[PDB]
Amino acid sequence: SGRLWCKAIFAGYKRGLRNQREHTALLKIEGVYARDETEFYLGKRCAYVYKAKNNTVTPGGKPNKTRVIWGKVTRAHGNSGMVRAKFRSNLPAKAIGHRIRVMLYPSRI
Amino acid sequence: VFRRFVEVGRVAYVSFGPHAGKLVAIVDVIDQNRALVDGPCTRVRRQAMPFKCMQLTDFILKFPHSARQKYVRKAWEKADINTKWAATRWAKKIEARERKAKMTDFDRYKVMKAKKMRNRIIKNEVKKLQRAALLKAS
Amino acid sequence: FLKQLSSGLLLVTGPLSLNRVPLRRTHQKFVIATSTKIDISGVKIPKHLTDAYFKKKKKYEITEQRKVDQKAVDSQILPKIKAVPQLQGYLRSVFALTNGVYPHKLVF
Amino acid sequence: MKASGTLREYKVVGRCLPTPKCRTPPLYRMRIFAPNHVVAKSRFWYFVSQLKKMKKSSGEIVYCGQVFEKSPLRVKNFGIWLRYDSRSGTHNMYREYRDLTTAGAVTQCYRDMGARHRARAHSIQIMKVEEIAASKCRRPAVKQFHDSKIKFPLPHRVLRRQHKPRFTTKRPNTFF
Amino acid sequence: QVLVLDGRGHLLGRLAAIVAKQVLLGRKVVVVRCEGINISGNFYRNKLKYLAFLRKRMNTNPSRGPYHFRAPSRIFWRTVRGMLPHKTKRGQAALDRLKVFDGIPPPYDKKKRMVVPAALKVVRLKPTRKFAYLGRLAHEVGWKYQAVTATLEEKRKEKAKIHYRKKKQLMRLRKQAEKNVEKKISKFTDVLKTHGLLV
RNA sequence: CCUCGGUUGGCCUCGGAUAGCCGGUCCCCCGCCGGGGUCCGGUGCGGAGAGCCCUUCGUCCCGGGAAACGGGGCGGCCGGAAAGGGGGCCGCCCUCUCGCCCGUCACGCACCGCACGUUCGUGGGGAACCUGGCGCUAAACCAUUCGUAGACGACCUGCUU
RNA sequence: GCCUAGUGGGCCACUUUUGGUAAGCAGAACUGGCGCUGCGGGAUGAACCGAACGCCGGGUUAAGGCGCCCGAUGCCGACG
RNA sequence: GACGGCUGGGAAGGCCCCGGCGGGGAAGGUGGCCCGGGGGCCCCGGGUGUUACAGCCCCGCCCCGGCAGCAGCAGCUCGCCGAAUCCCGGGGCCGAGGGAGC
Ligand SMILES: [Mg+2]
Ligand SMILES: [Mg+2]
Ligand SMILES: [Mg+2]
Ligand SMILES: [Mg+2]
Ligand SMILES: [Mg+2]
Ligand SMILES: [Mg+2]
Ligand SMILES: [Mg+2]
Ligand SMILES: [Mg+2]
Ligand SMILES: [Mg+2]
Repeated sequence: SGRLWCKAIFAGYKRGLRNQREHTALLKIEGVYARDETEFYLGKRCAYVYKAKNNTVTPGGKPNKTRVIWGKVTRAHGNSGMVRAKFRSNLPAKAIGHRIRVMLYPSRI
Repeated sequence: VFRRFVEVGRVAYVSFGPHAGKLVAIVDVIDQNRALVDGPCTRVRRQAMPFKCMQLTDFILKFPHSARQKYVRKAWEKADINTKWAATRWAKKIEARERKAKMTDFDRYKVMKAKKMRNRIIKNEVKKLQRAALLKAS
Repeated sequence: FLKQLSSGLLLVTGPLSLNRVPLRRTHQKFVIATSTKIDISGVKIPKHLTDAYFKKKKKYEITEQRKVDQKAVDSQILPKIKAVPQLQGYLRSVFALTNGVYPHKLVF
Repeated sequence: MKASGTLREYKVVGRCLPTPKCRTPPLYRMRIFAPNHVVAKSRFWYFVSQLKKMKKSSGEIVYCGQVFEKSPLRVKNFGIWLRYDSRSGTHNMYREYRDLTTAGAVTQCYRDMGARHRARAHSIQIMKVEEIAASKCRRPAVKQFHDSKIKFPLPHRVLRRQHKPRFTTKRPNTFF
Repeated sequence: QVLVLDGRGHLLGRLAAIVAKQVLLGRKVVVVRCEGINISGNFYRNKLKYLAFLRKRMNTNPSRGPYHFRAPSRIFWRTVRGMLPHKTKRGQAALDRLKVFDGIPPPYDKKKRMVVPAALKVVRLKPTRKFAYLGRLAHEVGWKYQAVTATLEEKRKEKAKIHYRKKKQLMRLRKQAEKNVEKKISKFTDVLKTHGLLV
């Protein structure tokens, strides 16, 4: 009945200064501001949910406009709780700053 | 007006570092920003500890500025700081933070239901007192 | 949770009189294991409640056998639930994330 | 030397290689404050090559061991006699410190010289470090802690953990 | 959804760095009371810094040259813009997520304002170092609405005191209500005390 | 019906000081309940943003607790301009004793392990058809003219008491 | 061992070094570079620092860095 | 998570003046005593001085005194390690090859 995903922000690609590697995304999870707190989320699955114009099929449902790039968390990034995630398709750069749902179910506990 | 002074015998509360959550006795000061401390009853070895990580408490032991750990423990167990520290509101609002940290999901559900009641029972009598003020202000 | 099945799937029921969750399989990597527990040592799980029993067959109706097995496990596990207070309502509730409540901070 | 981390004091004992002229050479002991024993042995060969006509090739080191403090729980005053090169000239100094370890005192001296005089560890030579009693100290920043009933507050407690919420409602208290 | 920050007592660049990072991470930010922002250094030093800013103009067409805004809101806005990559679409959207104000306007005066301790003057400056006021600097360089902002701010503060006195009356009524009903809430207070939500 | 998409509970608010604060209090001293001296507590802020509020699987029986002064809803008064209050309150001819907690009692698509679920959402924008009421029946520009104006546009003027 | 193209304008830097007041000047020695060569870093950049390159995935580094632009200290970093 | 080696065959430290019996010492001088003033006997100043109504430092063995323990149960007072070293768990990436025979 309620929300089951953590909120994260597509902060950008894995990058140096002048070379960005689009295949790896940098997530900022709400509530994670240290690298010690990142250990829960490593390996968890992450979803970029977005709507488009033409309908696509929904698993266990009728076709609607929502579309998903699936991914999962690979490792932490830096001391301040930012995280590296890898998605099936590289995330569109229009999603930078926008929301990624971090699911709870590669459960380890 | 300062009340907490770094002096020989003040119990300090260690905020961070490896001995956080514990109580030390300030045995001597070394320089501007470091003191030889010693916790002989809270399991802290006698060591240099910076001032920025200790938080001063309202408890002052009396021992000399070079007396050893056993005289420090004599003063500590004569003043019974293990129970007087626990009797303060400081340690109670430390352990309340610990209990809210150790809350389980069933604990959070029971807290949610009990608070759900307590807020409504207070909230009806708050408005009852409010209109008992307006009906008696005229 | 009651018993691990032979394929590693978790045989489970939070009772149909509380959850509308029947005798059913779940997966351990897709469930969260909270540290609240009921002693089910005296609970006779039927021996035929296996993965061959729980496998999808091929327009779905509960069979009479599946109707009576849920009763045969509920009539035993429910007095153990109702002997610890507020757990029936706890199971009736669902888990949800709200503002400020973070999963790396919440201990279950 | 790059004065990395807490220094350690080493007793380094060395000698020449025994020639047919000198069948057993005299043995020289030096206290070296160094990050580790490799740097300690290198500074030993620096100082012995400066004092005697002895090189690493013509000599050997028979001992190199870390010398632990006999009272690391006791607050002591330390007198350090210093030789260093500025940008113009070389100066003798004497400085005073307060610590529990003489290695902590020497590394405090090295960072203090780097602060006050912009002098790096390669230009600084320790000559003598001695634990001095409190009556024989010459520096008032050390001597002001020579009080039995010493008493000071911590006046303006700056908020560390500046990013624990990063966005709080309540402005902080700095009085405690 | 909006991060509303009281600009009083903050340092300009520290607050602007944190605000720039938040509007890049996609959070709408409203910084109210921008005349209360402090700048480190003495006032004459800061005044001549903005006077050196004013001396810069396009020599052939100053109407095309650099726009020296005088309001403290727009000066803080310009610092965040200089901290943002404003010549790209992500930068322009980041800037458009940010609102800046002088005083505390009617959308945000009935709202709680956040404070950033990592940007505060009392935390980030030694108490003996001299600071400056953005409102005074702004007024002395050409902002005209300092006095009327001050009058509207005291008009807002005198109503905020009314709201505060009523809130205190409600909370003392809350405390009398707890001591009234402490017989029929005692079996529910113990739950909140054993799980550490009260004492 | 298209289309634009983001989002997935709210915080409805002292002023501020930081070598100091916060809340109560009268036996006081001043003011139009507001302020200060006195006293009492609190202060690693628990009259805590390390916070607060809400907290939802739903329905059926019967019991206890809490409520009864309550819950839901038509006629009046206060409250707002810096970018204006959708709130509190007065009664009404209505209805219920349900809502919240602890229990008794069973029920429901139990869809047979699986993903975009769950909101803000009668969202914004766009056209269109229904379907009832209250209404309202205009200017701009050209053309003509003027010369306070003018390269041309533009500008300033007039054209049925 | 034969045949053999291109080249026979060079330039820069540590150290040595001649003329010149000096020069992003003119002239030598040694070695390494640039030319012939992208890449990380020095904001920018023929030559500096790191390092030389098939097309990719994971990991790790060098030199540089880690308020925000802009990846990285959002360490309750140390001493001045 | 557990084990072990080495060192000054760790240094310090812990317990039994609370190690025993002696001998001294001085100060960042404790009791006392004297002076001075600040309160309702107490506290803070200044002086004297050697244990007393705190402590510190230097047969110390009266079998390295006797015990714990030992590079120390935090998940920190200071190391170098591992033939004197092993167990357990988690996250990520990948599955090249395709007649090995018995
Ligand atoms: Mg030349
Ligand atoms: Mg030339
Ligand atoms: Mg060429
Ligand atoms: Mg080549
Ligand atoms: Mg190259
Ligand atoms: Mg440069
Ligand atoms: Mg080089
Ligand atoms: Mg790679
Ligand atoms: Mg940089």
